[PDB]
Amino acid sequence: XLLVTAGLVLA
Amino acid sequence: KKGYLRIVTTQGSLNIELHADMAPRACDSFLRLCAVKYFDDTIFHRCIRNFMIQGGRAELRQPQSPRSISGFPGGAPFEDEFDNRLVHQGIGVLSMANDGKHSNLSEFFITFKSCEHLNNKHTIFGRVVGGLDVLRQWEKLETDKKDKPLKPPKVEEIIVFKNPF
Repeated sequence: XLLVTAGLVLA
Repeated sequence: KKGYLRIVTTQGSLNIELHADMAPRACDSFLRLCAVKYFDDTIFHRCIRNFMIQGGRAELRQPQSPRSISGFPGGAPFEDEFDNRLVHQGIGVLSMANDGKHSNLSEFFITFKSCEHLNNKHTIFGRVVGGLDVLRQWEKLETDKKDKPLKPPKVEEIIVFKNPF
């Protein structure tokens, strides 16, 4: 999807 | 009480207002990191058209600290700060990247457009008040399979014009 992560980018 | 700063990159400059009034800890951390030139040579390493561009990762600095830390003594993560008047609406929202609750260090993003599913998940701590057209050019950058631009904009320096702490 549309996330703002730091290491495990998810859907 | 607001903070004011310019991020100067190899592909344009951004004028930024920090909401030190509504997100004091995130603004303070950021400015403490600006003080020791932490962001110099870091890149914008993740860029998704119609969403955001992401930066601030110490580990990806193309050169002082090799791992990501907050601006506070010890470098520990700090808690989230939300406010109903601060939403991920429109272009140029400055917000914190994380890996869940209260895991704020140094990584941040600037929105290309609304992404309000991020409200109350990410500390919004500023907005771009000048350079929206630099942002619009960044949005067009070609990126690899992992969404890293082929030519990532790299921070040359950050000029702080006002730190209220």
